[PDB]
Amino acid sequence: LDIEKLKSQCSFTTLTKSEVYNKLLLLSLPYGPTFQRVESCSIGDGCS
Amino acid sequence: EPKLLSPSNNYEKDTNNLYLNTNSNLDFSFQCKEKLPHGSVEIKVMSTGINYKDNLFYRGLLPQEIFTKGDIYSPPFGLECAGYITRVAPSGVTRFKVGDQVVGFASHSLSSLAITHQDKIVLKPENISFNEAAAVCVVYATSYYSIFHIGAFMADKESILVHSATGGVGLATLNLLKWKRNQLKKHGNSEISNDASIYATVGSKEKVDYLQEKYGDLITAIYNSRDTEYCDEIKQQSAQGGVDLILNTLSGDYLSANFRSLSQVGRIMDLSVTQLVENDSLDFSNFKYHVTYSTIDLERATTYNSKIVRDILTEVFDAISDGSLENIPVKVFPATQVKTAIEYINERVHIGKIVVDFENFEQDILKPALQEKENPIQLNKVKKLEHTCDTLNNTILITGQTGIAVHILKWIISGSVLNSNKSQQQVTDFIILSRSSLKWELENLINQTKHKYGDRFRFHYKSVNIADLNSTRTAIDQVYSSCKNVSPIKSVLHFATVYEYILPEDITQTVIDNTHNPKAVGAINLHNLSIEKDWKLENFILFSSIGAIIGGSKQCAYSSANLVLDSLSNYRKSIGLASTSINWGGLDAGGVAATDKSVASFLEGQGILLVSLSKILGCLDSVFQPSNSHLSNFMLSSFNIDNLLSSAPQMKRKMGHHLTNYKT
Amino acid sequence: GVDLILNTLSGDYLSANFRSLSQVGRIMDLSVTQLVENDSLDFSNFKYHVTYSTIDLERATTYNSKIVRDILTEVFDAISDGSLENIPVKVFPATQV
Amino acid sequence: SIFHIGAFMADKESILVHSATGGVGLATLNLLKWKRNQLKKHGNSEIS
Amino acid sequence: HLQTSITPTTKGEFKVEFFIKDNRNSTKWTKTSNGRIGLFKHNPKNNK
Amino acid sequence: FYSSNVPSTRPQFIYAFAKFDKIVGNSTHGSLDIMLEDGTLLISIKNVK
Repeated sequence: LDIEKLKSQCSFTTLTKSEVYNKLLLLSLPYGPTFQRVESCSIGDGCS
Repeated sequence: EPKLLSPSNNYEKDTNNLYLNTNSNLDFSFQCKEKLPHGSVEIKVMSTGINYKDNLFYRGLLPQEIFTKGDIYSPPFGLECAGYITRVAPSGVTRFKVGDQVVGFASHSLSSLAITHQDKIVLKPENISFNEAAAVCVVYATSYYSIFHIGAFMADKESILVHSATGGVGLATLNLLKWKRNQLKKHGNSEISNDASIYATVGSKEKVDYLQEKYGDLITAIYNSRDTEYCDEIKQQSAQGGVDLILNTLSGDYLSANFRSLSQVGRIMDLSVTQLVENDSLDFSNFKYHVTYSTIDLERATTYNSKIVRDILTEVFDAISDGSLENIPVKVFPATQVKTAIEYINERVHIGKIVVDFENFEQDILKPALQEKENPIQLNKVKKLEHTCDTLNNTILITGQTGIAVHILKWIISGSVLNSNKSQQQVTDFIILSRSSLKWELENLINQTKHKYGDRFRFHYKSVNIADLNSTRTAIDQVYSSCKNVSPIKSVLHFATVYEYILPEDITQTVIDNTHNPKAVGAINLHNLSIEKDWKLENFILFSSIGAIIGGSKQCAYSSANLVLDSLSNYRKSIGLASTSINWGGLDAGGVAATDKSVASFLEGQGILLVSLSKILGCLDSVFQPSNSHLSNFMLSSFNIDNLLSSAPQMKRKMGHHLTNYKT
Repeated sequence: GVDLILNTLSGDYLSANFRSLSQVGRIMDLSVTQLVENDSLDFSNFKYHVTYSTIDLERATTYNSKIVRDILTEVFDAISDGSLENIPVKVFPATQV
Repeated sequence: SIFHIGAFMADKESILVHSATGGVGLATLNLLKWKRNQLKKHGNSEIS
Repeated sequence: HLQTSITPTTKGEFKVEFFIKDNRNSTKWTKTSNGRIGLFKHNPKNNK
Repeated sequence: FYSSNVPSTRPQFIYAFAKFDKIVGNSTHGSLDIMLEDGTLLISIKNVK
């Protein structure tokens, strides 16, 4: 699968680890460090 | 004071724009007239049938994946419609004109109005009652589909076993078979060989009696549906060692006997939900010879074949005229017995399709509600389909960039894009100032609106500390220096807020400064800016909290700053250039109270409860009206006054009258 | 998806054929992997409107010579003007059985 | 197996024939072509 | 070592498959018989 | 699971891409595909409820 065109597709913004996991905590999904893996999450228009 | 904030244009009070509808308890609430999709027709319901699915919805016995209109909380009660045509689609409809009498499929048709595409309704012939019309569509349609189309059934050379014949579908099936046999008889094809028989099963002795006395010649034999030896018995009686088609309605167990009760050319039609239990299987062993196992659920007739409905209706009243065909027993119910009928279908001691009638709807239901919701203290709950930011025409400014801000901006933009039916109320430019550098949420909102609406809006986020009027003025003048198309600033909202927990032993001057420079000093500097720039601000909103009213816990400076916001808003109210400050509580979504539930439990220990975003946006919509701008600053929260007074001594006299129970 | 499949492959491909159906899909089988008993499908594939029918030539051997009559008459009629054919007929002598 | 069991319609539906080069498959394709032409000639030329 | 397995299949229905081996040593079973049964109460009013 | 694409050496990072589909009731349908650094496809899930 073409990485570059999907990166262009899903590049509304960019999120570090802490922001993503706080947002997930908003979904009542606490997580320990051992399950903290997402590093950088660039969101799009429903395509991430 | 519930009637304090006067209603806004987003209300819906035009009685013509209204139409009743059944809620989850079949009581009638109000909705707005819908925006007609292309090729869709709106029908005034005179008669509506009832199915098993309606009873199931009454108790919410299905998962959400089967709902097509609404969900479990707003089920699509009703499935047929029979009434006059009110409004055609703006384009794409030629089969209908406003006023015609039509019958057919329409989701959630237990209301006075029903919108549906034209490919689901046909011209109801004008010599049959609407009561029959609402009791003819689903049953005869499903029968004619699952028999004469999928099976390619032949009413002269094959035999059919219809399970639970006394069900509406079963009776429609038997009537269809009788009509088809007579039709073949008249056209020189009178040969109906005895290898073409009709067996039917029912659940009780009374049903046996009714079928025996009505269709005596047509039915060959009848067996109980609660037992399975009918499987063996059919092969015993049959000269061909089985039947050639089954209209299965029973659940689970009986399927594996139905398979065995088939001749070598057997076929099966299912009307059940026992298939949806995943990882649960039939077996290939049943599939040795020619078999055809087809599941049925009414969506093909809702997309492809109104022709079946047209033909069954025309030939049904034609064949009733001379008389060899009937219409299943139509039991009528008044518009007020909707709950009664919905419970009544469960009894199964009836026979035929249950239909409600809506010719008394106007007097027995509608006008009482008309005379009731006119209640002035009743803040009408009817929501229109759009927002309209009346006070926001040219430009707005936002302090702070995270949390509650983004939901408000989303709502404002969604309202503004629909507000394009006026020549001036087109929001042109948002200006965002935040002490911190750009955050992910605001940027996400910015680029979402960009990608969605083009260059219709333009955001100018200049990050700069707000504690110096000079720096803020520089930021604004640089905004007007970046693009020469920025409209004059019309409004400003103070959402900026820093959170600091400070116990009453470490309160240093720096704590007060760090709390008040973003809230109070910032508000005063913005007020001075509006003073200098000659800003006729219809919307100068300050976001205070309940700390300034009842007092917070080890958060002195925040509460004090909120009280400064209150005093400043009152001062602006007195000297002209009106404003408004609101002392909210916690936030149910988008905050620390929304991310950690321990602080939520602590705060609910004081009686305060978090307010849903819907009420928050309602209050913002109300205050965004020029009529309400003259009202004083007010506090908006949901309090448990009992616990609140048990925790707060001073408020016993100030808010003691808010109790509902006075403890003795 | 598609609206009908004339399955001829064996076993495995059936479970993908089921997924390759639109909501009004149907399937016709010409195979004998069906006869292996206690080996089964799942009702999961039967969520929406589907029709799984097995075929073996005994109905036409009892009921419908009409299909044969119509296909023959219209096949040589439509070959006459020419928009229809007859599949490549490879002939063999009686000695090459 | 096409025009009777499925009640196929050569103008509104799509069909996937496995192993077309088999005799049954080629008969199927020839049948579909003939049916399409027959519908075309009788004022039902609409084959979406 | 003969072992019968009972698999829940549908409402009432069940699947039965057998295996054998040599006890102290064999990890290899080979299915010998299988079938399906159904737990449906019969109708004893056609009897005797 | 395209195991024929699993590499012989552990990469420091693996990519992912998830396209939201729709919400019915209180249930959300998404889709998720896990990809290697240079685009090699590893796992493809076409429906998550």
